[PDB]
Amino acid sequence: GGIGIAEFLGGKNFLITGGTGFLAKVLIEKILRTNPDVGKIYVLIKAKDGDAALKRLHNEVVDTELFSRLQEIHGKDYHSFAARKLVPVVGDVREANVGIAPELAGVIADEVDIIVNSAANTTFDERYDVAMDINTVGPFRIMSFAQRFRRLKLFLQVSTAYVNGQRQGVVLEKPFRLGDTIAKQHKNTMLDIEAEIKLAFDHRRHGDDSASFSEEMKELGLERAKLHGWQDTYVFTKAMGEMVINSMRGDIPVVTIRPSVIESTWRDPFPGWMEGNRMMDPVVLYYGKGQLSGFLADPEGVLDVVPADMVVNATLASMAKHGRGGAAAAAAAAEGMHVYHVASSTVNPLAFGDLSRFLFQHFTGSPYSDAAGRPIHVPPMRLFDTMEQFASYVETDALLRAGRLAGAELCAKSVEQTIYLGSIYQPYTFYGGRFDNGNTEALIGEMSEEEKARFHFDVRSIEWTDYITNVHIPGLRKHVMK
Ligand SMILES: NC(=O)c1ccc[n+]([C@@H]2O[C@H](COP(=O)([O-])OP(=O)(O)OC[C@H]3O[C@@H](n4cnc5c(N)ncnc54)[C@H](OP(=O)(O)O)[C@@H]3O)[C@@H](O)[C@H]2O)c1
Repeated sequence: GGIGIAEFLGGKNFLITGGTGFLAKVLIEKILRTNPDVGKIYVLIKAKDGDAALKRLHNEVVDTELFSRLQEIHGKDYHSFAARKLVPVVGDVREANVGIAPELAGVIADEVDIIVNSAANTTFDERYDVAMDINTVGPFRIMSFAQRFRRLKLFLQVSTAYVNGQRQGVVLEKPFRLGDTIAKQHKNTMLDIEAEIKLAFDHRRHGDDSASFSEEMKELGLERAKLHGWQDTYVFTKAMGEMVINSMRGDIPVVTIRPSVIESTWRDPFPGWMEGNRMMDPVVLYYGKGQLSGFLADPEGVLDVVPADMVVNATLASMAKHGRGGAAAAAAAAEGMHVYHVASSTVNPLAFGDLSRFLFQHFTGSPYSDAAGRPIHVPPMRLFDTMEQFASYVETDALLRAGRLAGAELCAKSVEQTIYLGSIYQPYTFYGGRFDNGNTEALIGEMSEEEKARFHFDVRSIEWTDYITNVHIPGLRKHVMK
């Protein structure tokens, strides 16, 4: 019985856009190791040229600790197997046929059965031109190219659940179509891609590289994201891309996976894998060492975190379920985007309160030895309800300015940043969201208990008390070794 995940990647070939990608890469590992009769992964990669991109493929994928298990099942074969299976494709989603040289571009659009598109710019306050170009006009470029594909069986788009924007309360898995805004001061009522496309980059002094003008564009992006009802320039474009992919898939059958807040693999290759210092981490990181006695955060409120581990297995379940093209399925009408919320905030929510606890409890028992290898002073995270009671903590500038008391106002451009730091995380620390986990639950209920073994994405089995203190922040601290 079940849903067939293993069997499926039978001999199938992928185009995939996450090159140094945190998430995409874990996916690649998983596929090779799950079934080494995949048809090949093509792996688009940014690069000066294509031997300069074999380098990227080696230094950041094959010669990484993530792949160790594989490097073990293959003997002296692996390095062969890796070459037989990972085709570097020098490429850029910012330009047409995602920047692939043509002779190859076509070789690809002939062989490939599944396109996974995790590529993205994930800077929050990113300038408009950039975010729009990668996050919202790129997905065009791919989908566009996707249409010239010969036997493309499924197109899998990776966008956030933070895509759901300013939606408060429980939020169901439903798609965005090309007109939609999330507005239910400043407000607009319909979303003119055209109009956005033109403010973001029309002329743009293609040659003006004033970090002034570069600000004007960072600022502008936020203005709009917040006009139409998204928090920031990323979640905006990330949604607009969903809108593009909705408008442009035709006969093709996409899945839309919405993972919220990826974190360290919860057990599959091995628990404890991470890349990158993006959002939660750089605070967990800061508070490991100096400068965060307290953060600005409703401590009854939730952070929707998922293990990277479980994102990937949801990803692979949908692939096996929805891109098993058929005939009476292709001869029958176009279906809808398959949206999957792969998320915790409706089932096993982790509260900023238990979070601040586990930060303390993990930095106490085995803290961060500093520059002189002399271990840290870390108490319990102090969480504030207000920019009042958070800014009431410049009681540190002076207080933390105790290193000077031996014998017998002070300047604080240091609080001005720990304040900004928290100003900026505000919208996420006070997120009204809660991400209904529903379709994605029914996907499990479809699997054989045999499959629930290999490909766990029961968000429910997470013991937050454990996975944060013991699995994530370790595996985090380890990666940011460099
Ligand atoms: N952080 C999270 O937990 C989180 C949040 C929710 C959902 N997601 C979404 O899932 C995806 C996973 O990304 P990630 O965070 O795992 O890794 P990441 O490092 O944030 O993703 C960046 C990836 O996109 C590639 N990329 C950037 N610009 C490109 C371009 N012009 N052309 C082609 N590729 C380009 C990068 O290439 P380079 O190799 O040069 O970087 C890299 O492979 C994203 O869409 C993200 O928004 C993840």
